Amino acid sequence: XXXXXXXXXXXEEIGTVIDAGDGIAHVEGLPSVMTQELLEFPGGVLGVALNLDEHSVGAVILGEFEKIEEGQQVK
Amino acid sequence: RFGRVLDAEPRLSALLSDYTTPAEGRVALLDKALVNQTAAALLSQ
Amino acid sequence: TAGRVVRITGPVVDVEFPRGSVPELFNALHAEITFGALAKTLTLEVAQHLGDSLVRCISMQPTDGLVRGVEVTDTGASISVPVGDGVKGHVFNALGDCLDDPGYGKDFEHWSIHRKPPAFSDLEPRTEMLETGLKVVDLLTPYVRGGKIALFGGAGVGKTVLIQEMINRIARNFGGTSVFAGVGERTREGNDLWVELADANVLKDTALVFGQMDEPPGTRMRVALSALTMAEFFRDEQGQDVLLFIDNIFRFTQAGSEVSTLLGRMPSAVGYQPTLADEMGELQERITSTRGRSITSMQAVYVPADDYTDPAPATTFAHLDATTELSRAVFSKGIFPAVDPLASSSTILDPAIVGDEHYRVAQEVIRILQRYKDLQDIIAILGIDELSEEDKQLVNRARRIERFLSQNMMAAEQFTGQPGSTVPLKETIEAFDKLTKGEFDHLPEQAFFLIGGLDDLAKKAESL
Ligand SMILES: Nc1ncnc2c1ncn2[C@@H]1O[C@H](COP(=O)(O)OP(=O)(O)O)[C@@H](O)[C@H]1O
Ligand SMILES: [Mg+2]
Repeated sequence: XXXXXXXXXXXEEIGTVIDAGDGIAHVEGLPSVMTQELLEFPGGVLGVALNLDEHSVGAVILGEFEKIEEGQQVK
Repeated sequence: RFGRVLDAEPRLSALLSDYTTPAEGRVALLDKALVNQTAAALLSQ
Repeated sequence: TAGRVVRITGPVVDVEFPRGSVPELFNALHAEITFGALAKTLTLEVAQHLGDSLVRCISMQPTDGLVRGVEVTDTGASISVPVGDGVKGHVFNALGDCLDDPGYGKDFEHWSIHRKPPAFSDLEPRTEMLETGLKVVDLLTPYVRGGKIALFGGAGVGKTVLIQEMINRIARNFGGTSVFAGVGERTREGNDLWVELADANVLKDTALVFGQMDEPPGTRMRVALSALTMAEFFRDEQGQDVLLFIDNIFRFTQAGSEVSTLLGRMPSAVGYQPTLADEMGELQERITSTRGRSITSMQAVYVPADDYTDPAPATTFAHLDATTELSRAVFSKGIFPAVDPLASSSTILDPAIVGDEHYRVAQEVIRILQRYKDLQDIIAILGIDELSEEDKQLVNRARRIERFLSQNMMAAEQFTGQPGSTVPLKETIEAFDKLTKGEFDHLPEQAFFLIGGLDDLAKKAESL
């Protein structure tokens, strides 16, 4: 019975930059992102997801980090 | 009795951790799965 | 029921488990990576408990492709390596996977790589000398049959040449069974060794475990334990005498530091992990010749920036019975194998073990070279001519003694084309006694380079 209840309860992802500084960024969301996945930001900028914490993902920014700012969508 | 169940069932206990998830669905699931009306009322409270 | 990944930081991975099903330390866990051509099964080793049913693990493979939330299953046992007489002749990695034959060894007996060192009561010190046939080693740093030997040095001064030379000096004739642990050395050398041991037909009597540089630090530190397990199996169960070559053991501590910085532990001195001495000791004390059986180990130790005071070499110095120390300066002089006579040491160089004739000559040579190394500060400015005669007579033969310690090793034949030379102990003692007493002071220094014995010295001098 417990298994069926657990299944009943259990029954394109986009993240957001919460912090950004000097060539590194932290991203919220993206539960299904792979480590060292090549993320992309709105400004036509890429990033490498080095650290995956329990609440946010650390991404080193490749290229012009100037174009990144808090509240940007990352995919 | 509910405490005995929640301790004996580790997976159900982990699922019962809901402060990060939407509390409404957690309450619905707990009520559906879980009697003394007042004890279950306190449990949902 | 099983756990889930919840954090990833490089090779280190945190996993959450049900309330009561947390794995013990050093247990092995399996996880899946399914991206594509990068897909593989990761082995994680439990290193810490973080509380709240969460544990921190070291990945033996690169974590690239590992997504959060994937399930992780506990094997209930430590990383296990195959052991048995069938291990000999093949090449393995840290996880017990054969590289020459992928399925090989799956059906063999498996031993955990994590084991406690032998009881103190079963230890006994060794004193039997080992004759290698190298003049400087056999004279000033006599190795011990069943002891711990090490070769120190910086980059590009003769680790590999001298290590394969010692393989030729011992393993080529050793009646027992050899194990070779390549801990973070270059892979090309591993391939060269795998080819050479087959050319010489020694392969069938030795096992090889490789953990070369490309591998992440987590396995790069466990490779040593993986090979040591097979060595101590051959020691304790088969009762054979064993040779355990390891190159390079400094990379074990370096991988320890890499994983330490990720585990979150505070740094020590210049940037190594804490418990550095504890990890190195837990590794080294297992390599010991218990009563009635023997495991002769030769280790290579890297020394960054030639800083012999770096905590890692300074720590590993304590576990060794014989310590040959290479030097940049001696290498620049054209001396080979470039051993520093004054820094190197051996515990059995005492008259009770090696005899008076050997000890007296070794100590007189050390005295001459020490006086030379003290006069160097003047030699560098004013030349030899300023010295008084008691110092000049000494320096003239000091230079010759220094150069005569060189030898044309068998391994160097592939670079210089000159054949190799082996000399017996007695002839070396005779030669250095004659040198200290001055019976060869009339020959030029260039005559002494890379000779070998005395008859070859005469043959070379005659040509000049
Ligand atoms: N007797 C010798 N004569 C000429 N060259 C030598 C001799 N001994 C060592 N060498 C040179 O020294 C090098 C040793 O490199 P190696 O010991 O592998 O350095 P590392 O282990 O620091 O990478 C070899 O490439 C070899 O050419
Ligand atoms: Mg080398």
